[PDB]
Amino acid sequence: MDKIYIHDMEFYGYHGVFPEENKLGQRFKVDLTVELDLKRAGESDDLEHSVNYGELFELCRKVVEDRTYKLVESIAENIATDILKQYESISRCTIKVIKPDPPIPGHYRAVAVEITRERP
Amino acid sequence: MDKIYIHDMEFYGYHGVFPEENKLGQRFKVDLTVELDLKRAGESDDLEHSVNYGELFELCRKVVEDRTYKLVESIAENIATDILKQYESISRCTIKVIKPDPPIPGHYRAVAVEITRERP
Amino acid sequence: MDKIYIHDMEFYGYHGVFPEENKLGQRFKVDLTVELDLKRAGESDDLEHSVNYGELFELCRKVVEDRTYKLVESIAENIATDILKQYESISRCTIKVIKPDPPIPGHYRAVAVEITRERP
Amino acid sequence: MDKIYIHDMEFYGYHGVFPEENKLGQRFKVDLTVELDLKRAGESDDLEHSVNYGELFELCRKVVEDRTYKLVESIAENIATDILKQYESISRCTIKVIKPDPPIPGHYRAVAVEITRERP
Amino acid sequence: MDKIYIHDMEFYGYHGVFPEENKLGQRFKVDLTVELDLKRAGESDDLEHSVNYGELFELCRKVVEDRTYKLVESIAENIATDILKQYESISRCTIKVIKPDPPIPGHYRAVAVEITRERP
Amino acid sequence: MDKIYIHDMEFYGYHGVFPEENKLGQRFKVDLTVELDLKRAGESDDLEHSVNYGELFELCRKVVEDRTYKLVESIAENIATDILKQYESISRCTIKVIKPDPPIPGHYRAVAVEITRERP
Amino acid sequence: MDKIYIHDMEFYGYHGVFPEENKLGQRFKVDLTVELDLKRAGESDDLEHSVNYGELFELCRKVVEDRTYKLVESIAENIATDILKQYESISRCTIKVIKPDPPIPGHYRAVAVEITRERP
Amino acid sequence: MDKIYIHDMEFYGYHGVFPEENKLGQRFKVDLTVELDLKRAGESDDLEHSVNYGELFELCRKVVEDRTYKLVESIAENIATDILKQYESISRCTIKVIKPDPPIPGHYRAVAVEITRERP
Ligand SMILES: Nc1nc2c(c(=O)[nH]1)N=C(CO)CN2
Ligand SMILES: Nc1nc2c(c(=O)[nH]1)N=C(CO)CN2
Ligand SMILES: Nc1nc2c(c(=O)[nH]1)N=C(CO)CN2
Ligand SMILES: Nc1nc2c(c(=O)[nH]1)N=C(CO)CN2
Ligand SMILES: Nc1nc2c(c(=O)[nH]1)N=C(CO)CN2
Ligand SMILES: Nc1nc2c(c(=O)[nH]1)N=C(CO)CN2
Ligand SMILES: Nc1nc2c(c(=O)[nH]1)N=C(CO)CN2
Ligand SMILES: Nc1nc2c(c(=O)[nH]1)N=C(CO)CN2
Repeated sequence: MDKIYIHDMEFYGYHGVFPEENKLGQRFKVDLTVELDLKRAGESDDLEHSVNYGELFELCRKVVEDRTYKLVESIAENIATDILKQYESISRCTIKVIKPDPPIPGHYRAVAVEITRERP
Repeated sequence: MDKIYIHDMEFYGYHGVFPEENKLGQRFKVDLTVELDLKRAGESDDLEHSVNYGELFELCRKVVEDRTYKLVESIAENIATDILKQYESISRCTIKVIKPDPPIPGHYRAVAVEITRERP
Repeated sequence: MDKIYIHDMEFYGYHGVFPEENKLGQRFKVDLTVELDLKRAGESDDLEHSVNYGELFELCRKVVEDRTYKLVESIAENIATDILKQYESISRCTIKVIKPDPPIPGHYRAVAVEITRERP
Repeated sequence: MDKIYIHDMEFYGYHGVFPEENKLGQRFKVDLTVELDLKRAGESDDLEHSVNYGELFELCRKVVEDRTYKLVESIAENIATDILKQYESISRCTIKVIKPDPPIPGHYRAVAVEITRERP
Repeated sequence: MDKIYIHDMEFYGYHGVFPEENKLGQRFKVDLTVELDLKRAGESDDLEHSVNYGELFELCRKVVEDRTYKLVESIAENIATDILKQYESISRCTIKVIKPDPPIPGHYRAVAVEITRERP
Repeated sequence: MDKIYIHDMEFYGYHGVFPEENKLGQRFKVDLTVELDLKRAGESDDLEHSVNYGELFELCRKVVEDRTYKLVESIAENIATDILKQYESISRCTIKVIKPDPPIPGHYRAVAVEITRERP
Repeated sequence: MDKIYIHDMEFYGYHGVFPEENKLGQRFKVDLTVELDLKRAGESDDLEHSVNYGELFELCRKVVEDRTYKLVESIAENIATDILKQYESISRCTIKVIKPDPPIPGHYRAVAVEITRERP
Repeated sequence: MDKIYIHDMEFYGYHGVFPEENKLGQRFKVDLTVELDLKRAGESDDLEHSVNYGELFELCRKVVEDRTYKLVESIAENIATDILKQYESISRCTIKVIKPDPPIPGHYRAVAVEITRERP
């Protein structure tokens, strides 16, 4: 359907399987897509018929910076969960969590996880 | 299924939910996609069989710069409506309205809404 | 479903509806995607079972630099037709022809047309 | 389904059709996507229910840097084969092998092959 | 001394030696640097002791979009003159005028002229 | 002399001369250069013969995010002061405070002020 | 002194110490700066008092694409010699010759040489 | 005062003050500039009158990848020392060592040290 995007949110977090990651921290990034009907928000100009994109950013910050998991998968799942419980008007969401500076000896732009979740 | 694109059109507008936004203004960007047959134009080299991409740009500039709305949803909706009302070869259009510098305390590249519309 | 890409070919050409464009010339860019089965070439390391990507580039250059049309729709249509006429191991092709510096008073990345063609 | 990405891995390799390439070498890039169910791991935060992204990188480094093929097609096919053969959890994978600096006289960003492999 | 920068101003103008350029127009970009003492301004937080950078932008926009010359040298010379004319607190200014899309058959980022002017 | 750089620090602040800026806030960026003798630290590998670049970051963070000024001039001047006050080993520093999204109707990359300070 | 720039000219040449490079070729880039008084050209709007930047581009294209040297140093030297031989008004020039894809096993952006030559 | 540049060399290394860094490793980038006379090499096209930039890269790889220091200062000093010890023709060199992903909780592009050395 229609979509709200938040591109390239950047947080400093302490996620990781290695304990050294858990105390040093590192950049994390998230690309958020939520699907919902925006027709009537665009015709009414009434934010209350949509989802305040600023709250969606806050929801992500809460998971990435105020929680510590081992896997980036858990970052994605928890963000997707929090979105669907709090915003009923959202039907599906696609969350991409990016680790641009992983502890991999090599040369690459980033590693990331991407999930899509909707309502049973 | 053929497409005309206008990538990363940039405008200075005064849309926004917060009154302080309506006074200062800020950057807005629009990615435009329209769908229509281009095979006939391509074989004849006759612009009458397509749509002048310069008119599509002017249509977007007038919604973004000559109007003021609370929501970016309204920018996308008005662009889509004007395109489908004005252009008779276009069966569908996707409009992405980007707010690269929204007033959200945090770190990110941009927020955006994207809609797809066709005529009933 | 296997694909060969050529990203962001750049040429200088003289296409355009305005006679002034046909005199001055300008930059043109092309994104090429051709679909074909590549497993046979992959498991045999034999180029005879694939398509030499250098020949694809030369095909695009000839249409863009050795010809002059008025519409960019005509560039794409002529590249796609020449692709399918020359290699019927290619089942499909998507041609994006980009005009990064058109004569439009405004601010934008570029305008482009994109087409997908297959044999009837 | 859900996805693990490894973006823009960079290697120096000696693949190529021309013997001159086989001893000079050049850059090669790989974009890796694998598809699997990440719901388990997201719930449990246990890496045994996912695929260690470091192992996927090492798999790609072996094919690109430790061996020499004539075609990029062969690089992608061998990465895909090695991936699907070592992980039952992965249902599909897409491998894009980029040659950024091929010996094509002209102007472009890169050439690439992209394949998608599931289980026959 | 201290400096105020305006990076990568973008305008659309009709400058050029060829009549075709004067008709079609093209992008122009300006980089502006002006030198003056900013200590007292940073000590007092009082704009009366500096130069409103927004007036410096309008000054450059007026020369590039409200005037038309044959040469980019004249754009730079007229910006520098207007600056020293209107803002006596500026000791020196460096104007860089960029023509990114000139009618030159070839491949390049841009051509530019850069001048430095001072109070006699 | 030898230099320590911090490139492109990004903060969210509420500086600006318009009260609407003090309410909404906007991105702020800082480029930091300090000059000092680094030979000893180089030969000894001892941080105590240098300056912790993390302390320099935190020093810049307070000025930008924990205070509100009308002029970016004040930001730059207060960072340079705190550096020279607290790090006797530093003989000179250059502070570039960047405003990427100012409320200027137009198109540009950023505005910035840059200063250089040493001890009298 | 006043400056004319040509940024990031891109050519395809066959320069190289290794004979394999002379057969395959590769990308070459050039950044050009020339110094001369531009203020009479800026005041009269007459190109007779400046240097046609399109002539400068062709001069570099001639050295990079119409000849084959072993070293990038010879490319830089011959460009500079040709500029100072033809344009008496040019008192100094800086030539940067860039090999972005040298046959060096490793990871990097480019290697380059840069010379400055001035008039007797 | 001619120059050889090597831009944006990328290595994976284990330098750092914190033991956690010595275990995980991270990216390190180096910008090298060496100053010498290139006229003789440019006139003769004879590599023996310059310095093979391939050796300079290897010299830099040695220090970043085959060694571990606490400070990036020590990386820079050792690259400079080995350059001036090994190459008589080089009269001066400037080394910038970049840490793009340091363990600093914040948002920035990179930290770096830069030294210039010549023979006393
Ligand atoms: N799929 C996946 N693989 C990993 C992950 C992770 O979070 N997800 N984290 C690692 C280093 O912390 C090790 N490899
Ligand atoms: N969906 C949506 N959310 C918002 C929007 C908006 O335009 N659309 N604008 C905001 C501040 O102007 C607040 N959040
Ligand atoms: N769809 C389309 N529109 C145009 C085109 C064109 O090639 N295609 N050319 C123009 C300027 O040459 C302006 N308008
Ligand atoms: N499809 C394809 N075409 C090519 C390839 C290649 O690997 N695949 N390599 C070449 C130069 O080495 C020549 N052209
Ligand atoms: N130095 C200089 N050379 C040019 C210029 C110009 O403005 N300055 N413009 C041209 C095409 O309009 C032709 N070449
Ligand atoms: N020199 C300078 N000029 C300005 C500044 C500023 O901080 N410094 N801020 C403005 C908008 O807040 C208006 N113009
Ligand atoms: N200074 C310098 N060194 C080199 C050069 C070169 O042109 N200049 N060419 C090489 C590969 O052709 C490798 N080494
Ligand atoms: N000047 C300097 N400061 C530091 C350095 C360093 O290498 N150089 N390393 C640190 C973390 O390893 C933090 N502080």
